[PDB]
Amino acid sequence: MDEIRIDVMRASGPGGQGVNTTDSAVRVVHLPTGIMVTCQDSRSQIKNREKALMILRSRLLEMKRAEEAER
Amino acid sequence: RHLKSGRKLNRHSSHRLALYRNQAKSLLTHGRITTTVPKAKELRGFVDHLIHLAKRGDLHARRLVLRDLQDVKLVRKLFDEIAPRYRDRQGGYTRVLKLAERRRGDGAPLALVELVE
Amino acid sequence: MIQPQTYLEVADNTGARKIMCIRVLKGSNAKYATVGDVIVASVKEAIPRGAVKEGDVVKAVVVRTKKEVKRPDGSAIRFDDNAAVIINNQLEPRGTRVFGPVARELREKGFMKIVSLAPEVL
Amino acid sequence: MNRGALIKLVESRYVRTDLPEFRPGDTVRVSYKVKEGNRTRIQDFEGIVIRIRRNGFNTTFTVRKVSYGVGVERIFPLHSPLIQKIDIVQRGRARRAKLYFIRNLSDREIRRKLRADRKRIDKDRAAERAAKEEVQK
Amino acid sequence: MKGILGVKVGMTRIFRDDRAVPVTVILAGPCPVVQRRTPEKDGYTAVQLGFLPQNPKRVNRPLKGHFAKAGVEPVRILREIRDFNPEGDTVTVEIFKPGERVDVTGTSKGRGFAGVMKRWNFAGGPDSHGAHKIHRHPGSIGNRKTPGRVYKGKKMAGHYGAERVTVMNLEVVDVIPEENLLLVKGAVPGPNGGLVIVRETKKA
Amino acid sequence: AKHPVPKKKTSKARRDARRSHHALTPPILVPCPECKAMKPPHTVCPECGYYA
RNA sequence: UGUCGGCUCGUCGCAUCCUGGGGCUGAAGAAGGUCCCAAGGGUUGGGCUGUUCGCCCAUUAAAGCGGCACGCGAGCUGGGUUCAGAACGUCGUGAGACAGUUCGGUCUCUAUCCGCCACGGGCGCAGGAGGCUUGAGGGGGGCUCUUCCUAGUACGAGAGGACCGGAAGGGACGCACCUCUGGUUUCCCAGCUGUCCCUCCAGGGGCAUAAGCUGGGUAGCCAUGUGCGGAAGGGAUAACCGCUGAAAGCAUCUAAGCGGGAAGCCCGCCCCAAGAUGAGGCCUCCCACGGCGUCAAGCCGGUAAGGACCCGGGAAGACUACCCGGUGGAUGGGCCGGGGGUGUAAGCGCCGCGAGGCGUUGAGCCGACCGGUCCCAAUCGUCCGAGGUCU
RNA sequence: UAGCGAAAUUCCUUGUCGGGUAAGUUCCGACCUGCACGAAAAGCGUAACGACCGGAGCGCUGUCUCGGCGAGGGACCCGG
Ligand SMILES: [Mg+2]
Ligand SMILES: [Mg+2]
Ligand SMILES: [Mg+2]
Ligand SMILES: [Mg+2]
Ligand SMILES: [Mg+2]
Ligand SMILES: [Mg+2]
Ligand SMILES: [Mg+2]
Ligand SMILES: [Mg+2]
Ligand SMILES: [Mg+2]
Ligand SMILES: [Mg+2]
Ligand SMILES: [Mg+2]
Ligand SMILES: [Mg+2]
Ligand SMILES: [Mg+2]
Ligand SMILES: [Mg+2]
Ligand SMILES: [Mg+2]
Ligand SMILES: [Mg+2]
Ligand SMILES: [Mg+2]
Ligand SMILES: [Mg+2]
Ligand SMILES: [Mg+2]
Ligand SMILES: [Mg+2]
Ligand SMILES: [Mg+2]
Ligand SMILES: [Mg+2]
Ligand SMILES: [Mg+2]
Ligand SMILES: [Mg+2]
Ligand SMILES: [Mg+2]
Ligand SMILES: [Mg+2]
Ligand SMILES: [Mg+2]
Ligand SMILES: [Mg+2]
Ligand SMILES: [Mg+2]
Ligand SMILES: [Mg+2]
Ligand SMILES: [Mg+2]
Ligand SMILES: [Mg+2]
Ligand SMILES: [Mg+2]
Ligand SMILES: [Mg+2]
Ligand SMILES: [Mg+2]
Ligand SMILES: [Mg+2]
Ligand SMILES: [Mg+2]
Ligand SMILES: [Mg+2]
Ligand SMILES: [Mg+2]
Ligand SMILES: [Mg+2]
Ligand SMILES: [Mg+2]
Ligand SMILES: [Mg+2]
Ligand SMILES: [Mg+2]
Ligand SMILES: [Mg+2]
Ligand SMILES: [Mg+2]
Ligand SMILES: [Mg+2]
Ligand SMILES: [Mg+2]
Ligand SMILES: [Mg+2]
Ligand SMILES: [Mg+2]
Ligand SMILES: [Mg+2]
Ligand SMILES: [Mg+2]
Ligand SMILES: [Mg+2]
Ligand SMILES: [Mg+2]
Ligand SMILES: [Mg+2]
Ligand SMILES: [Mg+2]
Ligand SMILES: [Mg+2]
Ligand SMILES: [Mg+2]
Ligand SMILES: [Mg+2]
Ligand SMILES: [Mg+2]
Ligand SMILES: [Mg+2]
Ligand SMILES: [Mg+2]
Ligand SMILES: [Mg+2]
Ligand SMILES: [Mg+2]
Ligand SMILES: [Mg+2]
Ligand SMILES: [Mg+2]
Ligand SMILES: [Mg+2]
Ligand SMILES: [Mg+2]
Ligand SMILES: [Mg+2]
Ligand SMILES: [Mg+2]
Ligand SMILES: [Mg+2]
Ligand SMILES: [Mg+2]
Ligand SMILES: [Mg+2]
Ligand SMILES: [Mg+2]
Ligand SMILES: [Mg+2]
Ligand SMILES: [Mg+2]
Ligand SMILES: [Mg+2]
Ligand SMILES: [Mg+2]
Ligand SMILES: [Mg+2]
Ligand SMILES: [Mg+2]
Ligand SMILES: [Mg+2]
Ligand SMILES: [Mg+2]
Ligand SMILES: [Mg+2]
Ligand SMILES: [Mg+2]
Ligand SMILES: [Mg+2]
Ligand SMILES: [Mg+2]
Ligand SMILES: [Mg+2]
Ligand SMILES: [Mg+2]
Ligand SMILES: [Mg+2]
Ligand SMILES: [Mg+2]
Ligand SMILES: [Mg+2]
Ligand SMILES: [Mg+2]
Ligand SMILES: [Mg+2]
Ligand SMILES: [Mg+2]
Ligand SMILES: [Mg+2]
Ligand SMILES: [Mg+2]
Ligand SMILES: [Mg+2]
Ligand SMILES: [Mg+2]
Ligand SMILES: [Mg+2]
Ligand SMILES: [Mg+2]
Ligand SMILES: [Mg+2]
Ligand SMILES: [Mg+2]
Ligand SMILES: [Mg+2]
Ligand SMILES: [Mg+2]
Ligand SMILES: [Mg+2]
Ligand SMILES: [Mg+2]
Ligand SMILES: [Mg+2]
Ligand SMILES: [Mg+2]
Ligand SMILES: [Mg+2]
Ligand SMILES: [Mg+2]
Ligand SMILES: [Mg+2]
Ligand SMILES: [Mg+2]
Ligand SMILES: [Mg+2]
Ligand SMILES: [Mg+2]
Ligand SMILES: [Mg+2]
Ligand SMILES: [Mg+2]
Ligand SMILES: [Mg+2]
Ligand SMILES: [Mg+2]
Ligand SMILES: [Mg+2]
Ligand SMILES: [Mg+2]
Ligand SMILES: [Mg+2]
Ligand SMILES: [Mg+2]
Ligand SMILES: [Mg+2]
Ligand SMILES: [Mg+2]
Ligand SMILES: [Mg+2]
Ligand SMILES: [Mg+2]
Ligand SMILES: [Mg+2]
Ligand SMILES: [Mg+2]
Ligand SMILES: [Mg+2]
Ligand SMILES: [Mg+2]
Ligand SMILES: [Mg+2]
Ligand SMILES: [Mg+2]
Ligand SMILES: [Mg+2]
Ligand SMILES: [Mg+2]
Ligand SMILES: [Mg+2]
Ligand SMILES: [Mg+2]
Ligand SMILES: [Mg+2]
Repeated sequence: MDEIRIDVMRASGPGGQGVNTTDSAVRVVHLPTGIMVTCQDSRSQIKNREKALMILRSRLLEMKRAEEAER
Repeated sequence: RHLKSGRKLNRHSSHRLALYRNQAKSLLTHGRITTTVPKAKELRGFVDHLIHLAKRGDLHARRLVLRDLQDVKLVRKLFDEIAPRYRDRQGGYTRVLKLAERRRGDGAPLALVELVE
Repeated sequence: MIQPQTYLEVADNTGARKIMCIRVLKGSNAKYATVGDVIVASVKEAIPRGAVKEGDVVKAVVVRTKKEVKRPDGSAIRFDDNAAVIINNQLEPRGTRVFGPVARELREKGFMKIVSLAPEVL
Repeated sequence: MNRGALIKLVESRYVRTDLPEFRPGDTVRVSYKVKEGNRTRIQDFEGIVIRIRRNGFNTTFTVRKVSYGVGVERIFPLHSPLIQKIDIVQRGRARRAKLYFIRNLSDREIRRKLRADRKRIDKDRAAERAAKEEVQK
Repeated sequence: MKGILGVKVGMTRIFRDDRAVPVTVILAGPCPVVQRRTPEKDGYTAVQLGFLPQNPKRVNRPLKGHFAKAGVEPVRILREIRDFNPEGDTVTVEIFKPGERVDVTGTSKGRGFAGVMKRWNFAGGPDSHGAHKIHRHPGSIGNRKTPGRVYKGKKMAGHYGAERVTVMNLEVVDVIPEENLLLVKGAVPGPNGGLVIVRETKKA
Repeated sequence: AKHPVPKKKTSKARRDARRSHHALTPPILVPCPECKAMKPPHTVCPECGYYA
């Protein structure tokens, strides 16, 4: 986590005067690698944060399994 | 702000211009003319010029006053009666006087542009 | 005056022909640049297989401006167009022969290397 | 205090009358006291007159010329203490005041557009070589 | 603390040694002392300096007595100069030497009821996409309910200019005593005829 | 009818107060060289005349 | 109780991004790390996207975070979202539906009150009146980089590279100004077209804008243009360095006391300012009631010093105020001289079949700038206005 | 199935690669991993034609750096 920067902001798309104010679209980024993943489909930040992170995990994994098996 | 310039005028170029010319023609026709305070003050300067320009002679000066006043008969008079009368009267060829009246409806301050004598 | 997005001609033979000013190198937030100043710019066109090709982000020093330069001695001088010379971080022209007049201002900036190759040091 | 003018004209003791006539539409070269690296020189400037801005003192004039493909113009304070010698070379027809229009077509037409003022041409060459013989004997 | 009155007469440019320098022309005619107020007689040190002559009939005011109190030709204007009791009965341009820097206070030109943009050189507004209603308009001024008011002194349009402006460290150029003239470094407040004062700047 | 709308009916007390300086100012007249009629300063007059 | 983002205007916080100072360092020096002090000021232009966000280019001393209804729609925008149309994927037998996309889609001339920016009227200031002032209190302003000198010295194997003291230049920003450069300059000057007219030719006007088009332009206003500002310096102080120094024989920067020390604070600079009803001070000018009021509290017509009205007029100005002038006069206007702009008038003569060309000619025309002169016009006169309480 | 395909359809998504630019969530070429194309609620394509929607370039310009001046109709003062 210490190398994973979490950024929040106003979602994009329909949602009435809700979406306009109620932001909380999560977007994470792995500083050392510079690979960010974002998500703004759910109505709740945390719900998205969980996705974002866990997804990143999946990304990095295959990136590690990539080089690991590459060697 | 920017009245550092010369005088003042209402309407628009063409208009105000024709205005001066008209009040000039009329003025040199009757001598004693009544209008508003400003219209007079400004008209005063304009006319005097034409008179002094008429104080001259050469037909060039003539044709020059023919740019403002169109009536050849009128300008003709200027170089015959008007100009000579004011011989040796350099500057101030006309007089402006305040009138006590006040045009009804708009409360306009009338005046008089009198040909000095 | 030369600002970003400005097209300058090329007074030298660095191969470049026209370059657009990407930025003016000066104080934190400059606003303009005149003869003698140096600016980051991009080559928008250049001679075939020149020393520098289209899209090369180089630093260059102004040599001529359309905006007349004021002289401390009341004098004034204005050019027909705006051009410069691609330079090195060493502040020396990447190319040699630099045709087209320059200015005496370039002299007080240390670009004598330029002025020596500049025929008309006006 | 009614000398608003003369006052400005008093400090105006920097005047200079060692300067010939020249109306827009005639080429002329001026030797300017231009300082080199550290020394002083007189870089010659050979061009035609475009602008002449008369305003009593500090009344300047401009001179544009062709230089190795580029056109360069220069505005000179008329009574500048750095104008060594302003020399006339050729006078021509004006028919204008500020003739920037030459910028447009600076070609062999700019020559037939700016004629040769034989009027001043005669007066010049004549008065020169005529008054010379007078200063002689 | 040198101090002498004068009026802006105009400005052109001279040539120092071989360089051009724009300069302003002030006129510092003789300014007769009128009242050397000491701390005993008041509380501060100063001098009343007169100026232009006068039609003795216009000054029928008690000013007559004040003038006679020091015995001087009825001047037109007279102000004070804090901390400055020199000598003689009159100050002149001899006070300033070509090289000393001076402070000149004047009355800026009145720009009448000037617009915000003209006044505080604002930004204005979009000339294109935006509604032709706010081109030269301050736009916003405050916040919502909090604070609910306006910060006192908020830059707004209105009558601007025609006030007391002090320019500083203008170097004294060529001064000609032969006519009570004085030359300075150009940029001087007030029109061509405004009453200005010239003092001693504070470099150190 | 639009945004610009008064909030309360200006008290009849404030109204009059407002019109404080609203009062007029009598014209200016002086005796004339001709009759005793009172001409406006720097002006001629009907049923009076002038000179020069 | 109008909802994103943008624009405009900001202001406040400090948990400081920069510049300021300082402690420790795994601090040689440079450069940096971390913590403390410290908002006064500053805190860029651009590519992509409705975006906020972020990514990127180029630079930067730095490209701070956050509050103000995630400030600001009676200031603006309307790309987004948030109606009707339409469509694709899509779920639904369907009608329809979708924090799933796509194209389009009406933001309302008048401000009463508070508040804020400007300006005036009234009274007040225990006499009247003119000029000049005091500074309580408040406002403004507070930025910074770069080269070189000291010295390539101290430090260092080397490459590098200091403190401190001094100089020069530049950016952004503020104030003011028109000398210069540059802009506008609505009739200042000229050229040109179509046409209608004066008057047939020449010459000349209107109209083609609210200038017909074009070439150029003083004064004025003005920035791209010019000048000048941040500072010095005194004082107190922050974190901190240190002194004398006991509690506590030693020790200790503190517990008494004392010194040094911040872009910060107070003062200094600039601007307002005695409605500072706590109405300040100075210099000068005019002075008695002349009559009722027994007293006390007041009134009345005339006055003084002096002011007001009116008039000509102003780089001052919406209005008003401000400012000079008002025949004991240059206030404006006209006229003359000049500066200035335009760029050989008109007429006549000469050359050419002719359009035209040459001379007369730097001619004519000529707004504001600078100055002169009483030809015109500020004629004349009216009102107000202490006579100053008590001990 | 053909054909087409991060598409008026692709949630993850600014997919990845190439091109255009100094820099390109848009744009164009391409791959296929098609959340959610697909053959008459037609599939793929197509000269010409749209005040249709997107991208780029040239020319040019007060759109912008950034604003300044000027004209006129209001606003402002007086009389109704
Ligand atoms: Mg919906
Ligand atoms: Mg909100
Ligand atoms: Mg919410
Ligand atoms: Mg909520
Ligand atoms: Mg969902
Ligand atoms: Mg005005
Ligand atoms: Mg017209
Ligand atoms: Mg005139
Ligand atoms: Mg290419
Ligand atoms: Mg060099
Ligand atoms: Mg050479
Ligand atoms: Mg050479
Ligand atoms: Mg001299
Ligand atoms: Mg000379
Ligand atoms: Mg040829
Ligand atoms: Mg103005
Ligand atoms: Mg301005
Ligand atoms: Mg300003
Ligand atoms: Mg601002
Ligand atoms: Mg703007
Ligand atoms: Mg609109
Ligand atoms: Mg609309
Ligand atoms: Mg509207
Ligand atoms: Mg609101
Ligand atoms: Mg009542
Ligand atoms: Mg009444
Ligand atoms: Mg702002
Ligand atoms: Mg430090
Ligand atoms: Mg440190
Ligand atoms: Mg050390
Ligand atoms: Mg080390
Ligand atoms: Mg502050
Ligand atoms: Mg932008
Ligand atoms: Mg763009
Ligand atoms: Mg683009
Ligand atoms: Mg976009
Ligand atoms: Mg954007
Ligand atoms: Mg991002
Ligand atoms: Mg970068
Ligand atoms: Mg904020
Ligand atoms: Mg909001
Ligand atoms: Mg809002
Ligand atoms: Mg709105
Ligand atoms: Mg909004
Ligand atoms: Mg609101
Ligand atoms: Mg719309
Ligand atoms: Mg859109
Ligand atoms: Mg939509
Ligand atoms: Mg179905
Ligand atoms: Mg849309
Ligand atoms: Mg839309
Ligand atoms: Mg309307
Ligand atoms: Mg109001
Ligand atoms: Mg107060
Ligand atoms: Mg104070
Ligand atoms: Mg060494
Ligand atoms: Mg050594
Ligand atoms: Mg060694
Ligand atoms: Mg050693
Ligand atoms: Mg050594
Ligand atoms: Mg070395
Ligand atoms: Mg060190
Ligand atoms: Mg330098
Ligand atoms: Mg100027
Ligand atoms: Mg100019
Ligand atoms: Mg004309
Ligand atoms: Mg015309
Ligand atoms: Mg015609
Ligand atoms: Mg007709
Ligand atoms: Mg002819
Ligand atoms: Mg004809
Ligand atoms: Mg007509
Ligand atoms: Mg007709
Ligand atoms: Mg015409
Ligand atoms: Mg017509
Ligand atoms: Mg018409
Ligand atoms: Mg024109
Ligand atoms: Mg022009
Ligand atoms: Mg001008
Ligand atoms: Mg204006
Ligand atoms: Mg500027
Ligand atoms: Mg400083
Ligand atoms: Mg500086
Ligand atoms: Mg200090
Ligand atoms: Mg110790
Ligand atoms: Mg002890
Ligand atoms: Mg101890
Ligand atoms: Mg210790
Ligand atoms: Mg303790
Ligand atoms: Mg300090
Ligand atoms: Mg200090
Ligand atoms: Mg203070
Ligand atoms: Mg009595
Ligand atoms: Mg009493
Ligand atoms: Mg009065
Ligand atoms: Mg008076
Ligand atoms: Mg009088
Ligand atoms: Mg006069
Ligand atoms: Mg006059
Ligand atoms: Mg006049
Ligand atoms: Mg001239
Ligand atoms: Mg001729
Ligand atoms: Mg002949
Ligand atoms: Mg022939
Ligand atoms: Mg002919
Ligand atoms: Mg004419
Ligand atoms: Mg003249
Ligand atoms: Mg007289
Ligand atoms: Mg006379
Ligand atoms: Mg009375
Ligand atoms: Mg009385
Ligand atoms: Mg008594
Ligand atoms: Mg007693
Ligand atoms: Mg594709
Ligand atoms: Mg998406
Ligand atoms: Mg992408
Ligand atoms: Mg790939
Ligand atoms: Mg790509
Ligand atoms: Mg690419
Ligand atoms: Mg590329
Ligand atoms: Mg582009
Ligand atoms: Mg790319
Ligand atoms: Mg394949
Ligand atoms: Mg299906
Ligand atoms: Mg389908
Ligand atoms: Mg199907
Ligand atoms: Mg089917
Ligand atoms: Mg298709
Ligand atoms: Mg097609
Ligand atoms: Mg159709
Ligand atoms: Mg269509
Ligand atoms: Mg605009
Ligand atoms: Mg205007
Ligand atoms: Mg206007
Ligand atoms: Mg108007
Ligand atoms: Mg009315």
